Amino acid sequence: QHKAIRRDARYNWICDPVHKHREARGLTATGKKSRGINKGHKFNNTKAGRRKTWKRQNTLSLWRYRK
Amino acid sequence: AISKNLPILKNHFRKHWQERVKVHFDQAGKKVSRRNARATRAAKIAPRPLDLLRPVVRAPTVKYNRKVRAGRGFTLAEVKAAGLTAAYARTIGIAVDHRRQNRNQEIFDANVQRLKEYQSKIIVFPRNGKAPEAEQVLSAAATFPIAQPATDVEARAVQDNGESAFRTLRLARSEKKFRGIREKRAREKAEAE
Amino acid sequence: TVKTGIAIGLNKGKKVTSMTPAPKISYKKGAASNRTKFVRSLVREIAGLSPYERRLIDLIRNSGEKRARKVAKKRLGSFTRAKAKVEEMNNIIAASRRH
Amino acid sequence: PSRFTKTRKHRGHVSAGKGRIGKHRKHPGGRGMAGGQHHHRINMDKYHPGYFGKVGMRYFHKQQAHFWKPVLNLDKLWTLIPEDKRDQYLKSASKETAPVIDTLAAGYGKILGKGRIPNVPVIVKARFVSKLAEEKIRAAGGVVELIA
RNA sequence: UUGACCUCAAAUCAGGUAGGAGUACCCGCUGAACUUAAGCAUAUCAAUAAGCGGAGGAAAAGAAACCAACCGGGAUUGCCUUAGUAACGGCGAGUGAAGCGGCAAAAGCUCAAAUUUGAAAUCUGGUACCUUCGGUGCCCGAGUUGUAAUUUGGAGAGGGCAACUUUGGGGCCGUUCCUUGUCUAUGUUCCUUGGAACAGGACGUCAUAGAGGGUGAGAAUCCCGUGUGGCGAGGAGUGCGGUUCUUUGUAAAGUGCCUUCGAAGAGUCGAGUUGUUUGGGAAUGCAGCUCUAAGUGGGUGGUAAAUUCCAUCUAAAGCUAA
Ligand SMILES: [Mg+2]
Ligand SMILES: [Mg+2]
Ligand SMILES: [Mg+2]
Ligand SMILES: [Mg+2]
Ligand SMILES: [Mg+2]
Ligand SMILES: [Mg+2]
Ligand SMILES: [Mg+2]
Ligand SMILES: [Mg+2]
Ligand SMILES: [Mg+2]
Ligand SMILES: [Mg+2]
Ligand SMILES: [Mg+2]
Ligand SMILES: [Mg+2]
Ligand SMILES: [Mg+2]
Ligand SMILES: [Mg+2]
Ligand SMILES: [Mg+2]
Ligand SMILES: [Mg+2]
Ligand SMILES: [Mg+2]
Ligand SMILES: [Mg+2]
Ligand SMILES: [Mg+2]
Ligand SMILES: [Mg+2]
Ligand SMILES: [Mg+2]
Ligand SMILES: [Mg+2]
Ligand SMILES: [Mg+2]
Ligand SMILES: [Mg+2]
Ligand SMILES: [Mg+2]
Ligand SMILES: [Mg+2]
Ligand SMILES: [Mg+2]
Ligand SMILES: [Mg+2]
Ligand SMILES: [Mg+2]
Ligand SMILES: [Mg+2]
Ligand SMILES: [Mg+2]
Ligand SMILES: [Mg+2]
Ligand SMILES: [Mg+2]
Ligand SMILES: [Mg+2]
Ligand SMILES: [Mg+2]
Ligand SMILES: [Mg+2]
Ligand SMILES: [Mg+2]
Ligand SMILES: [Mg+2]
Ligand SMILES: [Mg+2]
Ligand SMILES: [Mg+2]
Ligand SMILES: [Mg+2]
Ligand SMILES: [Mg+2]
Ligand SMILES: [Mg+2]
Ligand SMILES: [Mg+2]
Ligand SMILES: [Mg+2]
Ligand SMILES: [Mg+2]
Ligand SMILES: [Mg+2]
Ligand SMILES: [Mg+2]
Ligand SMILES: [Mg+2]
Ligand SMILES: [Mg+2]
Ligand SMILES: [Mg+2]
Ligand SMILES: [Mg+2]
Ligand SMILES: [Mg+2]
Ligand SMILES: [Mg+2]
Ligand SMILES: [Mg+2]
Ligand SMILES: [Mg+2]
Ligand SMILES: [Mg+2]
Ligand SMILES: [Mg+2]
Ligand SMILES: [Mg+2]
Ligand SMILES: [Mg+2]
Ligand SMILES: [Mg+2]
Ligand SMILES: [Mg+2]
Ligand SMILES: [Mg+2]
Ligand SMILES: [Mg+2]
Ligand SMILES: [Mg+2]
Ligand SMILES: [Mg+2]
Ligand SMILES: [Mg+2]
Ligand SMILES: [Mg+2]
Ligand SMILES: [Mg+2]
Ligand SMILES: [Mg+2]
Ligand SMILES: [Mg+2]
Ligand SMILES: [Mg+2]
Ligand SMILES: [Mg+2]
Ligand SMILES: [Mg+2]
Repeated sequence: QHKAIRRDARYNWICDPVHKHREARGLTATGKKSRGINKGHKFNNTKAGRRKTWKRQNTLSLWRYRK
Repeated sequence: AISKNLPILKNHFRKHWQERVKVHFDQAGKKVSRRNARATRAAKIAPRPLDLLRPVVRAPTVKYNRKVRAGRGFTLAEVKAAGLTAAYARTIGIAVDHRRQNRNQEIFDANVQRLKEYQSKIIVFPRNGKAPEAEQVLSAAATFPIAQPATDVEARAVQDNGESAFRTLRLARSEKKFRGIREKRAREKAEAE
Repeated sequence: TVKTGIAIGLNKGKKVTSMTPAPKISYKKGAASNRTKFVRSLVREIAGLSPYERRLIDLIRNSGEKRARKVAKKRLGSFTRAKAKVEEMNNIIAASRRH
Repeated sequence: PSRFTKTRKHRGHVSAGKGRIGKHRKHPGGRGMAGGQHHHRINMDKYHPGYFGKVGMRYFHKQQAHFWKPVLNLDKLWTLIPEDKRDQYLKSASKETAPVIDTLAAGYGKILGKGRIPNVPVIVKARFVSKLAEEKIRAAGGVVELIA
């Protein structure tokens, strides 16, 4: 809410309401570290979040013309 | 239970899978909306052709290295050899990939030729001027297509030197199999006296 | 280095006109850096030693290098880090005596 | 097709085709592959011999493109030449102009010798061949060229 | 005495902000058992239900400490496939990815960072006047324990010199779009039945309108609508036909050689142990405790270890539409 932060483009991204409580959702550095958010084969459970990955890999995907 | 002569099945439905059944009833609706998005985006980015120019690259993984395909972007070296800079190429419709490198002169020359063909076939509008409209063509991919390079002619002379070419595979397999043990044999012969 | 043109063997794969791309600036992060060498040598003589470094020096003097890399492999993680630390402490031993 | 099912014919008949004695229950022998070693052992050995136990050595992180080697046999091998050119290439067979067949460009990794190419010389470009494929190709007057 | 500085407080001080609701989807933590194994304890159910914390119109992820081993690809996400496969598992029941390939969409970047050192060049507030999502002046404050400019590895900076190319903004009407009003065809003609014609029969008409609904029974033609167009109204950071601030100006940004450099994230990587988790197997990830790095070196290269190479990225900081 401070205008030194609300101006100065390098930092006013923090004013976006998608950044309320980043440390409660795991969006700080230690949060993403504990969520497992890293690239590559060692992180196949956790790159897009493992509950999202689990839902993708446990969804049955049916088309109109069955495959 | 297990009963008569049937294949043993592996149907994975011992979770609550019915909470996670996606049926794609919206296939036609999402097609209508993707076409609507393409039309709306085309009208927003009038005359620009709705996709960037992509390079031709060789696909990895020896199952697929007989094919070329569209890659992500042109290679800073390819952009410089075509005669422009990367930060200006990103503004006139060329995809630039800073993280691929060239180790193939044929792929490099194909992409420099692709870039020079593109620069001859585009009309860059003046930045502040009248800029008369140049009739939007909607796709760079269908007007600079990815062509598989010709590797041989249809007919040649038979040049059989009697190498027998199955023996070539057998011998070349054997040198790889025994390279290390006989390099070590050679060095322990060298460690005599 | 140069491929042979056939599909198995030591240098298997297709013969291609090679190019040798320009060297990327990353691949140089483990750098020499005069500024950082100066900073590291100054901070080294300011901060001095660590207790396991002092145990490492007195085992190099008393027992020897092999037992020193054994206890350094225990104190650090790996044996290559143990070799690097023991070769650093040998240079400290050489510098503290010479001249 | 609900009207063609025998449920429509078992209407009026008490047990729906399941018997009055045995009297259709939930899971009378267990669920799934239960008791394949105890009460379903005869249906295992007799109709699934080899089902239980281990077989040889594990491969961690197998990529099934280290093993892409589709096999072509010489009995086909002239299908790869298109049909308009096939007739003129097998009529008046010739060295110093023999057809070049890239087998990789048609998507096979090995040539095998099933039998009897005609006696026309052919330049066969292959990643791999077998010995008898080599012998029959050279007996036709042709050559195998090794490619990668 | 007095004047600072640091740290800590107070005030119904000036301005502001948080809570709670909703919660289908989203990011986390926490977390069972019924069940299946024809018993059961590992396993499975399930990294689910319940519980708790936090968001948005999407969220998350995201421009490689990646995949690979090829003639190499190239941020992320999703679909098709990979594949019920590699692998895990009282190797029992069961579980179970990923690379490649084809598509949808596509977009790239920012700090720490350097002596501005012949300009703290930067910013909040108050006050005064205005062109009032802000600008300008002045004053107090923040700030050198570092705010601006330059630089982000793809690079880049300093110096030295042949050199050319490119100048940014602000209001009006139509127009991109949103909301909304209004206008726009043709039988209620005859006879029979009936309480009622909208029924039946006959003669017509309109149809880019014979969708639908009302009206005293099946109504294109009675009415509203429908179809096709026209005329408006009120709003949305503008693709363009004009407008104008016109010494906006030796700005700023690119591009060629030569030379010297090229800073790149620590109780972190890594290791051991414990627990959990995973398809991940002499440990896939996460966490607690203990040890604790380096600088042609750190990670990774799916069997533990020593030795020799090679290949590939550049973590321990950050943003971002579809
Ligand atoms: Mg955002
Ligand atoms: Mg973050
Ligand atoms: Mg966590
Ligand atoms: Mg997985
Ligand atoms: Mg996660
Ligand atoms: Mg989810
Ligand atoms: Mg799956
Ligand atoms: Mg379908
Ligand atoms: Mg399928
Ligand atoms: Mg039977
Ligand atoms: Mg259609
Ligand atoms: Mg849709
Ligand atoms: Mg599009
Ligand atoms: Mg290459
Ligand atoms: Mg890099
Ligand atoms: Mg002394
Ligand atoms: Mg039938
Ligand atoms: Mg009956
Ligand atoms: Mg009956
Ligand atoms: Mg009967
Ligand atoms: Mg029956
Ligand atoms: Mg009964
Ligand atoms: Mg029975
Ligand atoms: Mg029965
Ligand atoms: Mg028994
Ligand atoms: Mg078995
Ligand atoms: Mg075995
Ligand atoms: Mg094994
Ligand atoms: Mg043979
Ligand atoms: Mg107050
Ligand atoms: Mg709340
Ligand atoms: Mg949800
Ligand atoms: Mg989540
Ligand atoms: Mg249940
Ligand atoms: Mg089960
Ligand atoms: Mg049971
Ligand atoms: Mg039971
Ligand atoms: Mg049992
Ligand atoms: Mg029981
Ligand atoms: Mg589980
Ligand atoms: Mg579930
Ligand atoms: Mg819950
Ligand atoms: Mg709880
Ligand atoms: Mg909301
Ligand atoms: Mg969206
Ligand atoms: Mg986001
Ligand atoms: Mg993010
Ligand atoms: Mg990186
Ligand atoms: Mg690959
Ligand atoms: Mg590479
Ligand atoms: Mg990728
Ligand atoms: Mg899919
Ligand atoms: Mg596939
Ligand atoms: Mg399959
Ligand atoms: Mg599981
Ligand atoms: Mg793909
Ligand atoms: Mg980078
Ligand atoms: Mg009447
Ligand atoms: Mg009637
Ligand atoms: Mg009559
Ligand atoms: Mg009426
Ligand atoms: Mg009606
Ligand atoms: Mg009508
Ligand atoms: Mg109608
Ligand atoms: Mg209409
Ligand atoms: Mg610049
Ligand atoms: Mg870094
Ligand atoms: Mg530290
Ligand atoms: Mg740590
Ligand atoms: Mg847990
Ligand atoms: Mg588990
Ligand atoms: Mg573990
Ligand atoms: Mg562990
Ligand atoms: Mg391993």
